[PDB]
Amino acid sequence: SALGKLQNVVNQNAQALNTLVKQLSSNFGAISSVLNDILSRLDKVEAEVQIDRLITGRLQSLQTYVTQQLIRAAEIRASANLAATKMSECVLGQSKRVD
Amino acid sequence: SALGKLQNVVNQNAQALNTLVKQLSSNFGAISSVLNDILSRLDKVEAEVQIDRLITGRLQSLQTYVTQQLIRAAEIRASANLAATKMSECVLGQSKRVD
Amino acid sequence: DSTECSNLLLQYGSFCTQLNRALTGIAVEQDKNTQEVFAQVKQIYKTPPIKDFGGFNFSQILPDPSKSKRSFIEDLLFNKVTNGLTVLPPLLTDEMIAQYTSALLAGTITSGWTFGAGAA
Amino acid sequence: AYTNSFTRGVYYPDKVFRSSVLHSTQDLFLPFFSNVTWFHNPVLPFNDGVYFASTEKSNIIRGWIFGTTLDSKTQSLLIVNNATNVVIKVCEFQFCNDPFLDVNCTFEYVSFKNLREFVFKNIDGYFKIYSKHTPINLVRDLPQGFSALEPLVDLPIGINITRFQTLLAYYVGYLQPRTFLLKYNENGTITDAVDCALDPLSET
Amino acid sequence: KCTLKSFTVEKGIYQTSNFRVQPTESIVRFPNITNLCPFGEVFNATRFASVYAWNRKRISNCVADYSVLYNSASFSTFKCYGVSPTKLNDLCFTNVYADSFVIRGDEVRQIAPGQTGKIADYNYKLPDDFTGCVIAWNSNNLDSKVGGNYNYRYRKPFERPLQSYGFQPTNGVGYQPYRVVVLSFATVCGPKKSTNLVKNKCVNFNFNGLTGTGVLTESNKKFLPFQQFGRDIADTTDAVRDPQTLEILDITPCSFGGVSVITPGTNTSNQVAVLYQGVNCTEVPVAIHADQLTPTWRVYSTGSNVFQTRAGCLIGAEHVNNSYECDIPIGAGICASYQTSQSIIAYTMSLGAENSVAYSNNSIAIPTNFTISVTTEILPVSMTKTSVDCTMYICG
Amino acid sequence: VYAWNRKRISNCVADYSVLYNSASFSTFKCYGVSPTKLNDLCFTNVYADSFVIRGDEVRQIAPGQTGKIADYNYKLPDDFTGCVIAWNSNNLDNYNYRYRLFRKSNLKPFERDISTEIYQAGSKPCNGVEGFNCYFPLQSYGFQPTNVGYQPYRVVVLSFELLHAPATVCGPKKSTNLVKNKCVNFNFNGLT
Ligand SMILES: *[C@@H]1O[C@H](CO)[C@@H](O[C@@H]2O[C@H](CO)[C@@H](O)[C@H](O)[C@H]2NC(C)=O)[C@H](O)[C@H]1NC(C)=O
Ligand SMILES: *[C@@H]1O[C@H](CO)[C@@H](O)[C@H](O)[C@H]1NC(C)=O
Ligand SMILES: *[C@@H]1O[C@H](CO)[C@@H](O)[C@H](O)[C@H]1NC(C)=O
Ligand SMILES: *[C@@H]1O[C@H](CO)[C@@H](O)[C@H](O)[C@H]1NC(C)=O
Ligand SMILES: *[C@@H]1O[C@H](CO)[C@@H](O)[C@H](O)[C@H]1NC(C)=O
Ligand SMILES: *[C@@H]1O[C@H](CO)[C@@H](O)[C@H](O)[C@H]1NC(C)=O
Ligand SMILES: *[C@@H]1O[C@H](CO)[C@@H](O)[C@H](O)[C@H]1NC(C)=O
Ligand SMILES: *[C@@H]1O[C@H](CO)[C@@H](O)[C@H](O)[C@H]1NC(C)=O
Ligand SMILES: *[C@@H]1O[C@H](CO)[C@@H](O)[C@H](O)[C@H]1NC(C)=O
Ligand SMILES: *[C@@H]1O[C@H](CO)[C@@H](O)[C@H](O)[C@H]1NC(C)=O
Ligand SMILES: *[C@@H]1O[C@H](CO)[C@@H](O)[C@H](O)[C@H]1NC(C)=O
Repeated sequence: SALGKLQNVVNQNAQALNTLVKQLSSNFGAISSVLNDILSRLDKVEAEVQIDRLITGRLQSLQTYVTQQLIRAAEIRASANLAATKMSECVLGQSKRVD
Repeated sequence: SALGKLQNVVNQNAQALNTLVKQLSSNFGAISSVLNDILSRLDKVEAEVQIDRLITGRLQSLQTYVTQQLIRAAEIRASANLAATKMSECVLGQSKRVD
Repeated sequence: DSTECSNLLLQYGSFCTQLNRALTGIAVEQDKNTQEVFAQVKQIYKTPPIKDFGGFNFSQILPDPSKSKRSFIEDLLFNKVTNGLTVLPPLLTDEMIAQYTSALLAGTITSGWTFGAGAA
Repeated sequence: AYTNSFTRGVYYPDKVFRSSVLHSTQDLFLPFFSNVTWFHNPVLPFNDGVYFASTEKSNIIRGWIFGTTLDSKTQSLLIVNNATNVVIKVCEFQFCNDPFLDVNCTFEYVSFKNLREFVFKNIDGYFKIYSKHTPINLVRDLPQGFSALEPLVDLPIGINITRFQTLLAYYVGYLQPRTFLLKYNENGTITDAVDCALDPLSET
Repeated sequence: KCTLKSFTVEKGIYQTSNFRVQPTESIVRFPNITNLCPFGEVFNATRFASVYAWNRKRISNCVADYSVLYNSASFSTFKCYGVSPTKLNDLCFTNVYADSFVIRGDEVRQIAPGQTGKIADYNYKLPDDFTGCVIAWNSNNLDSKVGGNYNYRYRKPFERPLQSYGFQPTNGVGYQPYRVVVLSFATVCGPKKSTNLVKNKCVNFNFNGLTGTGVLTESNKKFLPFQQFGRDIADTTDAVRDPQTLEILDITPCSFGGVSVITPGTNTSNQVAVLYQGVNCTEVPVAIHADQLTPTWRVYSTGSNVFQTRAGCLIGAEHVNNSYECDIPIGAGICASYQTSQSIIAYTMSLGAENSVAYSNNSIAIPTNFTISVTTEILPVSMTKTSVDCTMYICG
Repeated sequence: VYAWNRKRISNCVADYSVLYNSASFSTFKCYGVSPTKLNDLCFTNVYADSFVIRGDEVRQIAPGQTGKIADYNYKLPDDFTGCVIAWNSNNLDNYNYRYRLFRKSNLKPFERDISTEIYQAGSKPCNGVEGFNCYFPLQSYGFQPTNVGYQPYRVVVLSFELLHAPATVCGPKKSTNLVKNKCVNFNFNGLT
């Protein structure tokens, strides 16, 4: 429980990747989430109409992941700037800044 | 090569706008990506089905840009707050904060 | 790798590229952060064989060849934290990070703040 | 009269090896700590699907009859163990309700100290059987503990079922659509489960 | 140059493409073929009932070897009203109804589908549009006794008209009565194909209708006897039981990863080096254009210089035992640079000069001089201010 | 259906309203364009494809359709821009109207094929002569007044070309003076 901040970075990265993989199995309103079913069970126009739902859902799922990682990266950068400042003032010096 | 931070800011704004323009060439699953083709080739009831694909794709293209600009603006603000702090502490004073 | 799907994916243009461009900016930044924090010091200082630091005992925090270069406490810390998709290695390995924490620490013990302001 | 189910009646939901993992699934399951009817034969509704058990070491309980009428007109399951084999048929005769001694068929198939337990369900035109056999000490209520029933049989027979009866100590409970969390061990057996609806802690 | 949409490239490492090991062959495994359809006994039988009362049967999910009816040219006749016998052996009967006797009179060919006549409408029924094919055997071999159709009444296939019949006992299946093994549409389905099994090679596969691509391997995973395949934490299938010999395979995804081009600026040289991210060099000489096509590209695949690194297989750069500041980054302490007669080298980066401070319990160092130093620092402060009319952008 | 005839159409004014308003036609389905709009457009070429079939087969004349006509006689490309037109022609009913019953594989979009080889559905290598489940591949509709899905129907398919090539077949619209420097609405060759 002392290292909760570092363990949370590990957990958030794993949770995000695991969710991005689980969204492969969702229908998004399509006839199946396994792509060979849609290709093999239907005539060409019906297959193309069904596949565009899976493309839309997976593409929206991937933009959701990348946007979440962009916001999470900005939080980690704000902490890396604090750690670089702490090392410069506290290790390489003796700060008089209270707390 | 010293000014790589400032020339990067100019480059990012240019690539974002050029990407936002280039997505006007994309079909998004409509019979054409040029809106006057649809309006000249098809009668009113048939045309709406095509136009709503382009509206959906162009709107998602623009939401993607505005979201990344909101995140990019927050990164520049964190730099502007630091530059304002460096001017108050380094220029208007003398700073004992190591490095 | 379905062909019919991979043709339909072209209808959307630059989306499956600005995703890679965004993630690449994040990936490079993680190597920058690690360098901003640890690479303060210009030379790899190391401690003398003697340990006459006036009665203070740094043996828990200094490097140990029995412990990679990691200190005793760094070995606690490294034990207490535990597709189409790919994970990429960092630019600096844990053995390089451990040489920077060693250099910072060995400078600090032997030379005060002076290794930041000039030569140690 | 009634007795408690405790945590009996879990079964392997699919033919899949999951190992050292917790899996969440929705199926027709017997709800945890629900009541179960007890009997020492009567004719019973099948509902959505049946959990059945009996204290046995003797083959007094020769098997079961299932159907809509379960008699005299229409294709109906007869399931029997006659010691020569387990035997299955889908016939429509007005045959005897107790054809054993003083103790159309378009598909056909052949293959106390203890308790025998069974699950019967009928989905997408397939009739499915899961089961177990175990030693016991308590006989007048189901023994408190855990055991996952495993698939025997999975038949394409397409017959409707709403009613069934035992061919002459035995217990009946009914499956319901519920979500369960299943603990698969390193050797791919289910070893514990949580009924997610049961109480706020199970839901958590 | 195409990746960057420009004819000039500045110094750097650029991801240009994805490497992906291709499936080398296709493999199929299904359970041993058994419980074949019994109706071939009707084709082999020496007699049948007349078209007024043709006997009938049903399939019971049995194995319909319908391709054997394509070999049924020993029949005196044949007829069709749908797909070929090879297509029937590649499919299944949606209805079980099957033959047990003969057609006769004007309807004599109704042992097979596509027939016409009175008996072919009911008591020896064989529709003009029934979805299949059949052979027919004449009264001279299988369709009737020595009385022919003249002993009786006539006009699924070869199964259940009132007129007095007259088709000859000695004739072929057009002039005589005719009977055979036959049916018309889960009721009875074609035989399951299979191949031999391969390990430690990237393949396309089918096991019991589980389909995918992977390197199949032997494994110690302890499936229960009723279990047929196994799943990952993210539910992906990753182990299977071979249905023909019940061992447990472990399925590995065939290797893939980004391809990155290390380059100096195009002012300095047109020479480059190539990194296959996370790949092991033995698993290259495989897949895409970079191995397949030209000396100039396969120089960066199949020889020249090849060097495994913790980041991936690196090709076209020379490994060096010195260490330097990092020019172009690669990963895991490796960097690359263009050097002098000239080539790209790859090396472990150097953190800085080694130093031991001359510490002792009574020594101090004091500076006797100084230098004033003027240093530059640069910060961005503002973006380009923008406005977008979304009605004009979206609707033009 | 196997000798289906293509005529190129070029260098003219056209009026598709004459076609669309004709009581003769039992179907007039158009793809990639609406029949009302054709008189506003201009095309780089037009091609008319024509044949006779049994009336039930008309429904196979579409992009992405399937069946014997599409497999073995005449198939539209998946992005076909054009119109499909058909009508009953009972006055023609007659056994001359050949179609293809089997082929070694399905034919390509706008492909045509004269081949007459004996195909084999039975196991025998019949090598150019008929026998047990092996057959000559061109056979004909029995068109008679006694036939509705078996009746003779005449067919025309208009294929339209919308290339960067010059304007070549135009609807009945009239040109006007080439104004400059003013803000104008405009239409050149259907580019509005
Ligand atoms: C510095 O402190 C360490 C402990 O923090 C001392 O080493 C331990 O000494 C005790 C008693 O001799 C042993 O039980 C431990 O096993 C030692 N630990 C190790 C890792 O050796 C060390 O002797 C002290 N040195 C000085 C000079 O004070
Ligand atoms: C259900 O269980 C309770 C005890 O939990 C018991 O008192 C009650 O009689 C049972 N009711 C029925 C309908 O089985
Ligand atoms: C018991 O089953 C066998 C087949 O398993 C069968 O031959 C036998 O006739 C049956 N006997 C009775 C009395 O059910
Ligand atoms: C078959 O069906 C009839 C009623 O149509 C029924 O009397 C008879 O018992 C059934 N036969 C069998 C073998 O179940
Ligand atoms: C089976 O039951 C369903 C309603 O549950 C009904 O629609 C169907 O006709 C029944 N079939 C038979 C053969 O009884
Ligand atoms: C698991 O299987 C191994 C053999 O593979 C066996 O030794 C062990 O006892 C089993 N453990 C359990 C809990 O089933
Ligand atoms: C190439 O050299 C010219 C001067 O000759 C310089 O302006 C240009 O920036 C250089 N390009 C690169 C990619 O280094
Ligand atoms: C399949 O058949 C072969 C012999 O043809 C035999 O060696 C193999 O063990 C059989 N496998 C099963 C699972 O029956
Ligand atoms: C994969 O790389 C390791 C070293 O990282 C090596 O031992 C192994 O032999 C390589 N595999 C192959 C197939 O060459
Ligand atoms: C580089 O070092 C390796 C051992 O790490 C040695 O085998 C090799 O000969 C050295 N090469 C050169 C050019 O010194
Ligand atoms: C101090 O340094 C300057 C150069 O920075 C030199 O000119 C001067 O002579 C030095 N003075 C002494 C006393 O070393």
